[PDB]
Amino acid sequence: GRVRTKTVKRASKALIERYYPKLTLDFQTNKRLCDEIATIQSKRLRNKIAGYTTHLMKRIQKGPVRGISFKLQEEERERKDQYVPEVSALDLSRSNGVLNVDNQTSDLVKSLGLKLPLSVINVSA
Amino acid sequence: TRSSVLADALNAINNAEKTGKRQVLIRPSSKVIIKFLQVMQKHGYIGEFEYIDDHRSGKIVVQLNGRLNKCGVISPRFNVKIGDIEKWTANLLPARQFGYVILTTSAGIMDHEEARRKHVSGKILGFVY
Amino acid sequence: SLPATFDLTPEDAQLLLAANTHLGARNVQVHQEPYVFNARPDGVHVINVGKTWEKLVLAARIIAAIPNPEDVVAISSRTFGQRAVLKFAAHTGATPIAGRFTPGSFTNYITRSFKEPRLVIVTDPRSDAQAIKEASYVNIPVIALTDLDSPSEFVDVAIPCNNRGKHSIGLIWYLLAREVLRLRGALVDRTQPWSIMPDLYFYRFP
Amino acid sequence: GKGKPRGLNSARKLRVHRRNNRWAENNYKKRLLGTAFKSSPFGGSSHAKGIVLEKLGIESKQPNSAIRKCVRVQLIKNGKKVTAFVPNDGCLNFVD
Amino acid sequence: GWVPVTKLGRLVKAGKITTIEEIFLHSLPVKEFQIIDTLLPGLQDEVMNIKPVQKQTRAGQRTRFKAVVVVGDSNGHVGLGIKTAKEVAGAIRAGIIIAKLSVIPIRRGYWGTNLGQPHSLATKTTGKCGSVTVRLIPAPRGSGIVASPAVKKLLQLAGVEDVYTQSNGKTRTLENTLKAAFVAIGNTYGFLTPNLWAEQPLPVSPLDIYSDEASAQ
Amino acid sequence: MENDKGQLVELYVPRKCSATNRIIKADDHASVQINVAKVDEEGRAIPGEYVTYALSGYVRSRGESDDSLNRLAQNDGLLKNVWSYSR
RNA sequence: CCGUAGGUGAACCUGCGGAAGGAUCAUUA
RNA sequence: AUCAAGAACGAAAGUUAGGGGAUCGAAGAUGAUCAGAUACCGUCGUAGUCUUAACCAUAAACUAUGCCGACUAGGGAUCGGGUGGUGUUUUUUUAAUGACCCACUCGGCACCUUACGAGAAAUCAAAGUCUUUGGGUUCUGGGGGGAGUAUGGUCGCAAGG
Ligand SMILES: [Mg+2]
Ligand SMILES: [Mg+2]
Ligand SMILES: [Mg+2]
Ligand SMILES: [Mg+2]
Ligand SMILES: [Mg+2]
Repeated sequence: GRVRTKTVKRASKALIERYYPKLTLDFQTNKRLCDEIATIQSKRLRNKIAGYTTHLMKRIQKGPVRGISFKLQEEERERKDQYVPEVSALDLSRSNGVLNVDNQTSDLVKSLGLKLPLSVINVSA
Repeated sequence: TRSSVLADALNAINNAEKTGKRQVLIRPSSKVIIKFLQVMQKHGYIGEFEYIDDHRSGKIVVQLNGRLNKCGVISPRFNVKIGDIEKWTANLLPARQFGYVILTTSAGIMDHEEARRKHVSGKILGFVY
Repeated sequence: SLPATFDLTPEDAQLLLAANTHLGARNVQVHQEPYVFNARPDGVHVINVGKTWEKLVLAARIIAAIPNPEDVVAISSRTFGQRAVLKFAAHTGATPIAGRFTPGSFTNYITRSFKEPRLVIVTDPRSDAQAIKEASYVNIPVIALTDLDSPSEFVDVAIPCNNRGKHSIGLIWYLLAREVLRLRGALVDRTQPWSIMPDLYFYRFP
Repeated sequence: GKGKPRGLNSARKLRVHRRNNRWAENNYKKRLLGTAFKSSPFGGSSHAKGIVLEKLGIESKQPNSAIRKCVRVQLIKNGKKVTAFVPNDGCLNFVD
Repeated sequence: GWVPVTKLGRLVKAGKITTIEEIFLHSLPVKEFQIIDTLLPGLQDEVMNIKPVQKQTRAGQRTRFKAVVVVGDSNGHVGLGIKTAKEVAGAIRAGIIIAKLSVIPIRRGYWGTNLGQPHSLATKTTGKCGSVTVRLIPAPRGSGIVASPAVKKLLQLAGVEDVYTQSNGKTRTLENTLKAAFVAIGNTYGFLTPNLWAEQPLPVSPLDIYSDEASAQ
Repeated sequence: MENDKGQLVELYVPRKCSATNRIIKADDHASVQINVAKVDEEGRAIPGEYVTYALSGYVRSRGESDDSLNRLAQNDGLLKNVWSYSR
C-alpha cells in the first residue's frame, strides 16, 4: 500500500489549517504555492506535500473535516451567543403569567413565605 | 443470652466511635454502666450522657465527642493485688502517661490512679483511654 | 452571618419553578433525605428550593473565598454542561474542562492538561466521577451539582438541582455566576437584576 | 468468644484441655512415653561404646553419590546393632 | 539546574517555606524530590537489599535488580522507597528519589517521666502489610533498638533510639516487614493523646496567603 | 507534649478535623481545607479574613461531608433551616 | 470424587443416592 | 445459654422374615466387532428397586462456614402475619369482603454496591467490632507419610461402625 509518510501528512495539515484560501484544486499552482511559502529541501517531498494539499482541497470542498479551519471558528464563536430568545420558556407569558404547579410545590411556596402566581393542578398516578 | 451488660455497652460505644458518630443508644442500664460513664466523664473522655427511664430497665444515650480512641472491658473480672496494678497498667494502656484501668473496689469504683492513691484494690472491669 | 437581603427574591423563585428544578429522580439516598420535602405520589420527589438557594449561596462564598479567580476549575462532560461551563468560564475567568476530562490531569505534571486547582465545580459526580477521584488525591475541595440519586461520596457543599434537564443546569450555572459576580463586586447593587439573561447558558442543538 | 471457657471458675477444663492437647508435640510425646529408653538404641545416652562387625559399601545415588565408607557396629550394653559413619578418612585404614 | 512545575515547588524555590513542618501541617503532597532536597540538607540514604529478578516478556529473558532504599534524618523523618531497575546505580538512584518523595514524620515521646529530650515513641503503634504485624513499644532511656537489623536500621534512621519491637507472621520477607514497620512508625501521629485536647485556631494555607507568587505564567 | 524546662519539643501539632475531631496526618491526601469568606453588609467579600473548616478523608470517603459541613455552617451562624438537629 | 454393594483386576468396570472441589452464551420482562 | 455421660431421628446401598415384583437392573448367561479415536453397545435378566416388622448408623449428610447475645450499611425485591388509605377493581343500589396498589412494620429465603474493617489472596454484613489483643460456651488440629493400619475395648446376625 502507498500510505504517505507522516511528515507530508502533518505539513499538509498545518498548511491547510493555516493557509486554506489560496490553495485550490489545481496541483500545478499548489506546487509553486508551497515553493513560495514552505522551505522543503527536495523536489520529491514538495511534490508529495503539494499533491496531498491538492487532494485535501478536493475533499474539503464537499464538506467539513475534523481539522481546524478559521472560517468555521468565527462561526462557532457567534454560535455561543447569537441565538438568545427575546422571550424564554422561563418567562411568564408562555404560561399566561401563572405557573403550572402541583399542590405540593404550592405548599412549598406558602410554607417558605413567598407570593407567586401559581395555578394548582391536580395530578394522580 | 446477654451475659454482661457493661460489655455490650462499651462494645456499642467503641463501634459507634469507630464509625464516627456523635451519639449512641446504650441499652440497658445498671449501677455499673452509670458509674463507669461517670468515671469517663470526670476525665472528660465523653461529653453529656443521658439516662432515659422506661420502667423496665433504662436505655442510656451517651453523646460522645471524639476523645475516646478505645475503651473496653476485661470480662473475667480478675482479682487484682496492689502489686498487680503495674501488670494491667503495662499490658492494656498505651504508655505510662495516660490511660486508665477501672476497678471495683470496696471503697467504690475508681480508676487505677485513684486505686493507687486510695491504697486499695479489688476486681478489674475494663479500661478507658 | 449573612444580611437579610441575600434570601429568595420571588422572581428568582418563579425562575426556579419555571426551570423544573424541584422535580427530581425516584431514588432517595440516606444522605440527601433533608433536601426532599415530600413525594408527589407517582414516584417523583420535590425538593426544598430554599435549601438550593442557600446552598448555592455557600458555593458562591467558596468561589469568592479563593484569591486567584483563574484557580477555580469547572468540569463538564454532559452535552449541556460544556456550553454551561464555557459561559461560566467566560464570565468569571475560570479554567474550563469541556468534553473528555483527561486522566492524569491532577497528578502527573508531564501532561499538558495538568492543572492543579484549589477549587473544582462538577456538573454531576457520576459521569464526571474521574475528576472527583483524581481531586481526592491532591487535597482539593469540590462543590458539585448532585441529583437525588447522584453518588454523594467525595463531595462537599453539594447543590441539589436537576442535572437531567437543560433548563435547570443552565439556570443553576447562571445563578452561580451571578451570585459570585454580585458577591465579588462587579454588580454593586443587590437590587439590580443581572444584565445577561439566563438563556445564554441554555443549550440548543441545531 | 474465641472458643475457650473464660470463666473465673473454669480452671479445670482449661487445664485438662492443655494436658490432653500437649500430646501433639513430638517432644512431649517422646519425653512422657519413654521413647528414648525403649526404641532408641543408645538408651537415651549421649554416647555408646561398640565393637565393629563389617564394612558397609552402600551406594547412595541422588543427588550426591556418597561413596559410603561406614562400619556396622554392635553395641555393648544392650546387644543391638546400629550402622555408624566414620568421618574424615579417605581410606578407613584406622577402624579395622 | 532545576525548574519547578507546581505551586509547592516555586514557593520553596523562592524561599518562602521554612521547613517541612509547614508541608506536614497542611497535608500538601510532596510531588517533586527537590522540595525535600532543598528543605533537608541532612538526609542520609542507606541501601537495604539488592535482589536480581529474572524478567520474561515476549520470550525475552532479562535480569532486573530490585532495590530497597531507606532514607532518613537523625531527627524524626523517614522515607522508604521500592523500585526495580535494570542497573544497580539506576536502581539505587530511583530508590533515593522514591524514598525522598514519601517522607512521614514521627512523634517522639517519653517513657514514664519527662526528663530531657524526647528519646522514645509516645504510644504503642502496630502496622500491617502483607501477613506481617510489627508492634513498636515505648522503651526506657538508653535501652537500644531491640529489633531485627532491618527494622533496627530503619529506627536509627528515624530519630529514636529506644524501642522494643514485637512481630508476628512470616517476617523473612524484608519488603513487607519494612513496609509494615513504616506504616507502624507513621501511625504515631494519629493517636489522639490527652495532652493534645487543646483546640487551636486553624492556620491559613501557604498557597492562599502567598497566592500571587508561585503563580503560573 | 512538653518537657520539664518550659519549651515545646514538637515537630508540628497536627490539624484536627472539624467534623469528628480526629487527626489529619501527613499522608492523608484526601483531606480538605475549606475556605469561606465572610461578607460585608453591602454584599462584598473582604478577601483577607475568613471562616475556616477542615474535613478528614475518613468523613469525605463516606459522603456525609455535606451533612457534617452543613451542621458546621449552621452552628457557626452562617446558615439556618438547612441542617436539622433532629430527623 | 464421596457413601454402599458386586464382578473382578496387570490395571479396573458396573448398580443406587449425593457434591462441584466444573465454564451462563443469546433472548426477554 | 452451651454441652462430656445418656437418648431420639438419620439419604442411598446393605441385613433378617413376610407381601408384591410393572419399569430399571451390579452378578451371570449371551453375542459381538475392528481397529489402536475405541469399547462405551445389545438382549435376557437374579438380587434389589416397592411395602410391612426389626436391624444397620455411613456420604462431597456442603452454606466445604458450631450455638446463643449486642453493635457496625443501604436499597430492588419476594414469602407469612399485622396497621393505615374521603387508593383502585370486583355491583346490586351503596357497602361488606376477595383480588390488586401505595406507605410502613416485624419474621424467613436470597440479591447488588461498597470498606470503615478483615484476610495470604480469592473474596466476606460476616470470614468485621483481634497486638488499641477478654460478651458466654461446646468440639477439633500441631509438618508429610507410616495409617484410619497394628492391638485392646465396645455395638452389630454379618457386611461393618
Ligand atoms: Mg512465626
Ligand atoms: Mg482439598
Ligand atoms: Mg457427646
Ligand atoms: Mg463421618
Ligand atoms: Mg504426624
